[PDB]
Amino acid sequence: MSLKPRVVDFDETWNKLLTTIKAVVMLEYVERATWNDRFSDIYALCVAYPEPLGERLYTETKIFLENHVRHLHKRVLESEEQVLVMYHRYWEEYSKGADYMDCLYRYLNTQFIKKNKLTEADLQYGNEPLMEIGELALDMWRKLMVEPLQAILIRMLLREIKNDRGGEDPNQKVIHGVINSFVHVEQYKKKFPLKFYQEIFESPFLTETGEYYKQEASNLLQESNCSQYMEKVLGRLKDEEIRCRKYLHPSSYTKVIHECQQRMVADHLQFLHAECHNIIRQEKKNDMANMYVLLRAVSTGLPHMIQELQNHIHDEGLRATSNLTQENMPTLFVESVLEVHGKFVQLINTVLNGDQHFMSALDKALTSVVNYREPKSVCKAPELLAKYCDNLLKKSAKGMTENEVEDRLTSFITVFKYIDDKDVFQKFYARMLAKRLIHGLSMSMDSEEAMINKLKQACGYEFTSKLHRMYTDMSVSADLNNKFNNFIKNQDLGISFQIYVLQAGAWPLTQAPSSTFAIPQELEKSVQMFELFYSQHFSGRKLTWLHYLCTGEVKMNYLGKPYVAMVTTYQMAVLLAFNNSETVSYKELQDSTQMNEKELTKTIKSLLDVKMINHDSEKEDIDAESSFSLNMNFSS
Amino acid sequence: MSLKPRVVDFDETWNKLLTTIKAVVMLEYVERATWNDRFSDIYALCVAYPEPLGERLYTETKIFLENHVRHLHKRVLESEEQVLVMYHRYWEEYSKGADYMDCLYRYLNTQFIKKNKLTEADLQYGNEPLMEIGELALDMWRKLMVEPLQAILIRMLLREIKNDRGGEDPNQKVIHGVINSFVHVEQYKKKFPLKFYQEIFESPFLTETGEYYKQEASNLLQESNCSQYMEKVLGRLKDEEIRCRKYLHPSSYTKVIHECQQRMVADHLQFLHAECHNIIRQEKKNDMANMYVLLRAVSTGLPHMIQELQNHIHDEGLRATSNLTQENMPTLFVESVLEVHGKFVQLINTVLNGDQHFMSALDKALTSVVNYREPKSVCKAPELLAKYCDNLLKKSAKGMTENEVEDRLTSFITVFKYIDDKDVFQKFYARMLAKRLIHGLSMSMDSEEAMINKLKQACGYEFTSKLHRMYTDMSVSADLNNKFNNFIKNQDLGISFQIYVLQAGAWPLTQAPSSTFAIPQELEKSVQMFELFYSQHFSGRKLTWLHYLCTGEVKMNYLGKPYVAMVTTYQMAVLLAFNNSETVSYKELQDSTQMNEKELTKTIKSLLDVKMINHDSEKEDIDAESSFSLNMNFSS
Amino acid sequence: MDVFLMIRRHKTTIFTDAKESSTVFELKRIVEGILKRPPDEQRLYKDDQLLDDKTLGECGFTSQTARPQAPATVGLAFRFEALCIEPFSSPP
Amino acid sequence: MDVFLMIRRHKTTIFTDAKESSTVFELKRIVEGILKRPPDEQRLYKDDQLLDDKTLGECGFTSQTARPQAPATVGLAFRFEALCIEPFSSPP
Amino acid sequence: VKKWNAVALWAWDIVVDNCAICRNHIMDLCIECQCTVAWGVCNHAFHFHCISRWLKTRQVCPLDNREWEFQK
Amino acid sequence: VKKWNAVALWAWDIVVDNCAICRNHIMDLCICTVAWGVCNHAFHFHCISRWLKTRQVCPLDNREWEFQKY
Amino acid sequence: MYVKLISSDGHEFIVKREHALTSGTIKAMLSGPETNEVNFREIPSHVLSKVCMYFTYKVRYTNSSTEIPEFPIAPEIALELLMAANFLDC
Amino acid sequence: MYVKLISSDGHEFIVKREHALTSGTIKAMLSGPETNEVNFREIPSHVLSKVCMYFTYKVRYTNSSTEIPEFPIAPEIALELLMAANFLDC
Ligand SMILES: [Zn+2]
Ligand SMILES: [Zn+2]
Ligand SMILES: [Zn+2]
Ligand SMILES: [Zn+2]
Ligand SMILES: [Zn+2]
Ligand SMILES: [Zn+2]
Repeated sequence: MSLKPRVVDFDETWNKLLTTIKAVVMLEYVERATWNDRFSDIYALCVAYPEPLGERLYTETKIFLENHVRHLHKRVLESEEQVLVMYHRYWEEYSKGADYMDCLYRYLNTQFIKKNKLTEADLQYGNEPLMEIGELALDMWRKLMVEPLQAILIRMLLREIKNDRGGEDPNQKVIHGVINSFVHVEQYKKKFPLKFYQEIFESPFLTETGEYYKQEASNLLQESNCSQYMEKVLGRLKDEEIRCRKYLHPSSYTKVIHECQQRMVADHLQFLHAECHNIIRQEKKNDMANMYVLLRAVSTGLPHMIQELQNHIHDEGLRATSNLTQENMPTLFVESVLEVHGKFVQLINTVLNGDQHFMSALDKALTSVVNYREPKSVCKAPELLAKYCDNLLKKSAKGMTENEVEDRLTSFITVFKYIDDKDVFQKFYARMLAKRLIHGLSMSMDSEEAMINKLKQACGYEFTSKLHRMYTDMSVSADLNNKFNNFIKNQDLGISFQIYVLQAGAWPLTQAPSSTFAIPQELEKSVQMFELFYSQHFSGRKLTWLHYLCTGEVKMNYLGKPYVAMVTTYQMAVLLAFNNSETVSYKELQDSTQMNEKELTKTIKSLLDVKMINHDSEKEDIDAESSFSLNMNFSS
Repeated sequence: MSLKPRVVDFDETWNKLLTTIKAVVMLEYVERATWNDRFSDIYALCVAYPEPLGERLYTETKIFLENHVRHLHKRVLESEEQVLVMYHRYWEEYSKGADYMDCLYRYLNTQFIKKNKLTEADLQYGNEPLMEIGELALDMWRKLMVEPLQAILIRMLLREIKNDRGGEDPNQKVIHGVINSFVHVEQYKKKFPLKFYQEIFESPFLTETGEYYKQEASNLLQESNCSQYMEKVLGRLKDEEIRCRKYLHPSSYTKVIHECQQRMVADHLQFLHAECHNIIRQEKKNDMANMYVLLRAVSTGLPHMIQELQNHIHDEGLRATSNLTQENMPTLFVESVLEVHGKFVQLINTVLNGDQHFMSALDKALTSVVNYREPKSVCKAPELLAKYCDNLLKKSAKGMTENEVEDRLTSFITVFKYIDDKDVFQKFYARMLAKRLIHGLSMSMDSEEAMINKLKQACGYEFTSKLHRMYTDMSVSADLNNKFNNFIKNQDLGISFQIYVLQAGAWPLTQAPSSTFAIPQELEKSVQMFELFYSQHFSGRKLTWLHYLCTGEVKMNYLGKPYVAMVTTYQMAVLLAFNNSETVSYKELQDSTQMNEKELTKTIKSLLDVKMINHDSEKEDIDAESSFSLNMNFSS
Repeated sequence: MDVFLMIRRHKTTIFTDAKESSTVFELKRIVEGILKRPPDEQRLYKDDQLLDDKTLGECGFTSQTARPQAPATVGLAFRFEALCIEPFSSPP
Repeated sequence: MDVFLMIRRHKTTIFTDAKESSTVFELKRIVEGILKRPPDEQRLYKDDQLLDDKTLGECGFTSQTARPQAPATVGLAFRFEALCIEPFSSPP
Repeated sequence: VKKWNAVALWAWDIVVDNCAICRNHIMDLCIECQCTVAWGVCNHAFHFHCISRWLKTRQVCPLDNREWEFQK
Repeated sequence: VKKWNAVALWAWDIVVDNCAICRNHIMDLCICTVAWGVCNHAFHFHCISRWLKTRQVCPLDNREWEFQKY
Repeated sequence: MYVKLISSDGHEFIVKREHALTSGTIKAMLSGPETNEVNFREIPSHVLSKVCMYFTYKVRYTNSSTEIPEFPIAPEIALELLMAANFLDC
Repeated sequence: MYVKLISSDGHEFIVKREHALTSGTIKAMLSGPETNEVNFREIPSHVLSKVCMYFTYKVRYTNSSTEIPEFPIAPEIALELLMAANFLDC
């Protein structure tokens, strides 16, 4: 015989198929040759020549399955307190059997059911519609196993889960298989594959979980402090996570944990905020480590405690930055903040998992701390911060290592970001730097250049524009003084002369000379030589001397010993009037120097204070008629 | 009988005192009354009327002590392999006895020895001198216990220590007591209290320690990889720390550990930095955690591996910042660095104990990464960074939460510091910001103001001087437009008019058109009204109108439907030229507009492109004779 | 090159693919792998020509002559029994 | 106020500081603290005046009359026998 | 005609009527033509003829005292 | 006379020669000292004072005016 | 490694597993609850053999970059081939 | 809390520990190898008593903010007091 359609006896072949499927559902041994023969018979009946009896086969299979499932329901109802395990066994048998008939009835589904099955669109916009035999089996199982016994099975599952929560572990295998069965029964439904599971089990389970964990939270709160209660909370969270991963479907996991966070933690947000006021003050290294994760789970837990940390650091930094000694305030002020900042940084990353908000909350207070105007001086913080630079930039005798300066400078930058009016710092730094270079007080240009580059990287080229030209100005100036000397060689000053050319756009020396100084003849020749020279190599320019800042060394031979002391330009002009006359009146000095009374007297006062001259008038106050005599008996 | 000095029999009282001290050294029971009587006997002997017998007493005591110590030496020499325990026991016995006689001879020591003891200066710069009975006993013990048996006792102590290193624990009590005794014997010496201990024991012990540890290093290196060997090194270090605290005097602790670090770790620096090349690439979360501490102990270990981390992050950040899509490059480029920076920060702080150098070394590479000019465009990195600000500051339909932007903006500041030419960013930021405000593209000024304040805090007032004036300019400008309208009420424009009074300094609109545009009459009334009004409240001020940027809406009534389209001021006059004549020649437009042909052609091209007009010349190129006709059939 | 061969002995038939450079030994190893018969008992007959226990290309089995739709033809005999092949069923 | 007092019984003498407001029973539980004898047996005599178990200020013991360089005078007796106190040794 | 918006820069007449090199009004001809405005990336405006002559003597901005670069 | 060091500011004569506001020497002569502020802009102290009495903003960069140095 | 197929006339055809896996119906029979032998009562020797060559052709030319040649179908056996294909889900 | 001292004539004087701790020799005798009773066969009753009052005066007026009054010393007993102080190293 061949595959041609023919008239086949429905009854005999149907009985053979019934015997075969009855063996299959019980997973009994079946002959492979009998397997193939059943396939052949199924195909023959599907294409039965008088009429395709595939609908009749479907009806007969549905009826037999209904009888079998009703018998299974009776058997389940017979068992008491054993319902879960033996139902799990029946499901395990029946799922495999259903797959076996799905393979058995593949021809019926493909050729008959599929060609007649209602589309999903019709059902969505809409006799039981035809479904595949596997879908039929699962649907009728859910109808006749899950629906009739649903209350009992849910109750038993909840009881077992609660027993596990009490430490009494039931069989994970049976309950997990039953849950997976609940997932499995509607797996053929394309839309909402977890709808039935959520409807019949997940919602009541979540409700009971919330109730039980609310009671547990009440019990633990009544029996423990904040720290013990929160540790128990963490333990319960991890234990319920393990429980869910053991039993429940994965999709519900995040739900259940959320529920355990809600009824059992968020219901007492006020309790969490009540004891954190002191937990951070005590600096409990391990408590905030677990206190952080709990507030992250709840929506509003973190922000309130975040601010409380800001209040603590605000006061903590203030105490470390309030009792500064008025003598060594700058160097210690930088160190005081640095350790306060350095300690909390390691605290946040380690204890608080390196939360970005806490790092942000840290700078919210440190900026308020560094920029605070604690001393009576108004906004002295950038000023005192500035003076720290000189301590690390001034060439001191046996000065500490420049490399050991470098890392200190890097640590200094951290405080630099916290300053409010960073521009004001620049102005203070510039003039303070101006003194350091004009006298060579800086140990090296390179050390200063590191600050220049770092500041430019810190606040752009424009913020360091004056400083960069400032640093550059003297670096080239060394060659200019040398190159000027070559001009004398190329072409007699009589004195040792040095000069710095200053770029007027950057040097903070806006004090224009109000009084017209009279350059001494001994200095006038050098002035003439340089000004003529400057135009030679640098034309189209204008020069302007600030004599009062010019410095020079003066050697007198009138004393018993040659004494050399550094003096200013105004100081030299006054003393040069004594190289011809041992006594000079005030008016003669005024005529010779053309100085104003205020500064000339101040200049004269310095000489009298050092006893370079002797005031010939009995009054301690100097007038226009004051006469001054040289100090022929001065000794040092 | 009283305390008056008298002639006392030296022999009988000396024998009684000898019996008493013999009981004392053996810690035998002594009657308290006998103790007091021996005190009186000592006092009488010291003040013996014929001659002070204190010198005779001191000699007798020294002789008896010498005999006792020699007997003790004989007893110790009798013991073999038991020398340590029984010598130790004798040490406590003899030390307690020595303290007892020290209390016993208090009067003799004060009156005779102390009054005749050589001063420390005399000993330093200048018969055995007089010593305290305790000092005498300890010195002679060192002379006759420690010195004769020193080699044997050192050898036994080293053997026991090695046995403990081998896991065979000897008695802590005996050997620890002997070690402490080594300090104890010279504890009376004011100068160098640890000299003898270091000389006889600490140096040979350290020598053996280094040799044993160098051998231990060799064995473990030959038997383990880098990770296993370094873990064993950490174990040995902690074990030796425990050992030293258990046995040795505390002062030597830091020494021994140092030795254990020198011979066992640094002896193969080439090896420590050999395998670190891949340990960091693999990102061994735990290996570098213990690899960091080992290099901290050695002087030069850290810097080499620090740089290797910089190389790794340099490449790691580059890969995450090289394959950026040309479409969404700006938003993702900022994001790409963030996790690259964010992950390593948590890595450095947690794994590497939050070392400051590594955090510094991190920024050494990220700055080199962000500022890198990967695209073909030169230095496009700050420019593309600017566009990210627009993405977070452009009001989009259903725009995402501004509060969430604030968090993004804070994260944005982190990469901002890494830019080198931050000034160039400002220039590009301004023009991009110029578009947003002039069209209201920003969500609100408050959102923009956050950037302004943050930038000023980031780089000072001067770097944000223009931008702050930018932001303020329009904020006041809202009232000016409103207040101008009140003037019309106070005193007919016919059109809806708005105006912004831009400030010449901050606004980057340097281009003032040479083309003397002719304001349309419909606009000529309004400009007259405002200019007169502006001087009314704001006299002394010059106004200059950039018409090309002014925006206007024109309603065309000639078409079949009322159409509203927004076009420029240059586009105002063109359509106005068609409200009287449906066809206008090029010269008429040029005469009316009075503005340059180059932009006129561009202006005309735009209108033709949107089919506003119809070009009446067949040439696609517009010439000076090109006539144009209105588009009466235009539709949108 | 891949060559598709159907080996037939009586009603038994085995379909396989091998290399054109493969010899009788490889297909014989297939015979011990499935049917477990020693190679000496195995005898190959390409039509009536006994094949030397020689590559398939040498025997005349090529990709053109051995295709998935037109597999090559050869008969298998076992111990010496004469080759016996039962003809297939006749289509109507 | 602190008052320094010496108590005597035959050759036994005890020195102690107390409060001026402290009573005789204070000086008595001093006696049980030192030598464990019941207070009823203990009786204190300021000179020849027996003192009722009455503050030291009421008894006449003040800071001026009870000093570290000059403690006050009082005797002790037990059960009730006559007061017997042996005078100190005579300095030369 | 339906609606119009106006934008106009604001500056004081007396404060900015001069160029550093010649002091002739920037909107007027330079002294030599008596001629467009040349802009530096330093936001300093000078006559194109004036700046070109200054650049020949040295490549710097006169007010800035820093290297010149033509913004526009 | 033993030694001397000299310091002198450098500026171009052509770039600045006159008070920008007033055509007159900046040395106490208006149509009057050299006023100074953080803007580093110098004009006759007479003109600067009257401007400040009128407007509290810098004439050139237009910000609040505070004196720098003298 | 292989599977043997017996036709209606008892002929034995041994093929690889993936050949059986190509047909869904044969997958079902091999999934039936030791040589894996499958009989075909309605299929004779020649039809099953040409179906085996159909499996070979399919597995060779599916996902094959070379041009897929036409598979011959004899008209006298086309009806049996197609009914067998419908039987075997292929 | 108290210690008893017996003079050469057998008189008993009881004072607290801290009173006796002032004297270096007493510290030694109490440090010697239950009532802590020590006899002073070279010191009579009155001398030891006045040594007790000296202890009380010292412990009262050491580190005392109030003015320290003079301690009376009888000339007929001054030599014995001073030699007893040398014996007690106080
Ligand atoms: Zn010019
Ligand atoms: Zn010109
Ligand atoms: Zn400039
Ligand atoms: Zn002026
Ligand atoms: Zn004036
Ligand atoms: Zn200004």
